Amino acid sequence: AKTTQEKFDALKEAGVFSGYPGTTDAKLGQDMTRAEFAKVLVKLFGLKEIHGQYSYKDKNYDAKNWAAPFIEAVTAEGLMQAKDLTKKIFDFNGKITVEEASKTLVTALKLEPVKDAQNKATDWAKGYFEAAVNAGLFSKDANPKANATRAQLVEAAFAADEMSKGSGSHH
Ligand SMILES: [Cl-]
Repeated sequence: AKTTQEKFDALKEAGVFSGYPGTTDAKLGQDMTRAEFAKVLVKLFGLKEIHGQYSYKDKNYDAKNWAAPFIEAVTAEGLMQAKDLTKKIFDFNGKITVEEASKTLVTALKLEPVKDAQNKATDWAKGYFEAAVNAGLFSKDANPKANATRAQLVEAAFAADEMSKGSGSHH
């Protein structure tokens, strides 16, 4: 098996991952914004960017925001949602958490959230986190509430890619 760095390099060559902002580097101990993760998902799952539509009210969520076409694509696909449903705030510069990433990936991979999940996750996420751990996307000791490291995100994305590639329909 590949190291995390090798998985990063493979996903970067494939156009799925980028360097930490302002770099081309793996920076495996750093964290990742929800905007960046939306782009990962689009690339990972072959989603279509959506230009000229804005489903959120965040300040500076507009045509000049590079991430909007990706955020809109993951929104249309049902993978990501507002952080604050009432204010329709996506929190694009907020950091993606382990449990948020788990929900995205479980949903994209059509995995069933675990009924009666018992774990550290926030209530809404227990079933998703559980399903993600059971599927090997995150280790059992990951803190669901924590910001995911780039290592964790590389390892999860790489595993989701491998799973998805087991359908003859994979892009
Ligand atoms: Cl989300």
